[PDB]
Amino acid sequence: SWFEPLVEDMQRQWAGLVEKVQAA
Repeated sequence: SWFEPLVEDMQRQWAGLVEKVQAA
């Protein structure tokens, strides 16, 4: 329900993490 916009900021930093792990 909530955290509508908080998710998007989570995408900024956490998506950078997603690339690091995918590669190894």
